[PDB]
This record gives sequence, structure tokens and C-alpha cells, in this order.
Amino acid sequence: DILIVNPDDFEKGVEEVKELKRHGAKIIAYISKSAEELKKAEKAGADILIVNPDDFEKGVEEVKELKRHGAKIIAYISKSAEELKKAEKAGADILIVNPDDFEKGVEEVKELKRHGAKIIAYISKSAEELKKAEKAGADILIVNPDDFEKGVEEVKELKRHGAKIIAYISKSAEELKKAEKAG
Repeated sequence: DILIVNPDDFEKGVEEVKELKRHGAKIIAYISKSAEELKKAEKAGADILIVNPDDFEKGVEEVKELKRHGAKIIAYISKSAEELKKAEKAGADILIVNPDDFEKGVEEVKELKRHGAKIIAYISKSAEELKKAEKAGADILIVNPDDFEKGVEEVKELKRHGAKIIAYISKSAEELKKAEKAG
């Protein structure tokens, strides 16, 4: 459902976004540490702007800069529920848990669910881990694979399971086109 470009550089990232826009991709996302870079992604056809911050102080300023800019949909990646609560404040629409540890990740999800966070997302290589994140209150299940053929099967399994919203992270529009085909 959501195709997430993980760019090598500005130029290559924009080329993938443009190719997904050309393909007729429905919901395109782009990951960067920088509001300025994200603004050039939104132009090329990205619907979701994902802040992946160096540190939390720096991350929240990029969210306030995209909020001032009038970005349609802002997402924030963090290991911590506490950082994501404050990311939401500055106007992050989607709070993305990128955990060190499965056990810890799911507790981050439960904590956000208690606080009544707007939209919760969870990144994992594993459909089985994402099923459990969903149980704990994740709305968006993000497949971040170790390899392509393996990634696309995890998408097909989350489709069979019945996920609200499936996302996939790739460097490659070619990979993202097949992930969309898979659900």
C-alpha cells in the first residue's frame, strides 16, 4: 500500500520517486534526516515525508520546518515511545517504531497505544513480528527486508493475515513495484 524510498543520495532518491510516480504508484514515501531534502521529494511525487533524525533535538526541528512548509503527511522514525510522543507534538502524523529488540519494540507500541498516539507504525524484516506489533496496536506494518524475494513473501503473508496498511522499504523502484503487486 505505501512504497518507501530509502535513498542512496538526493539524485538517485528523486529518480526512484519519479519512476514510482510514472508507474502510477498510489502512496510514495521518502526517508531523510533533512526537511530541505524532503521538500524536493514531495515535489517529485512523495505523499509521506519520513524524518529519520541524527538525534532527537535535531529531528524535532526538521518536523517543525516541514509543519511550517505545509507538508501533507509527516512521519518520524525512533526507537523510543517518549521521542515519538514529542515528535507528534511538533506535528508528526505517523509515529514509526524502529526497535533494537523485538521484545522492546512491542512495549514501545503498547506505550504509544496507551498514550493514544495518532498513527503507529512498526518496522521489521518478519511478517510474524509485524503480526504481534499489529496485535499491540500498530496500524502500519512496514516490511524492511534482508533480501527482495524474501521481502515480497512477507508482504504476501501480511496480505493473507489482513493488515490495515502494509508498507515496504527499498532503494529500488523496481522492488517497490513488485511489493505493491504483492499488497
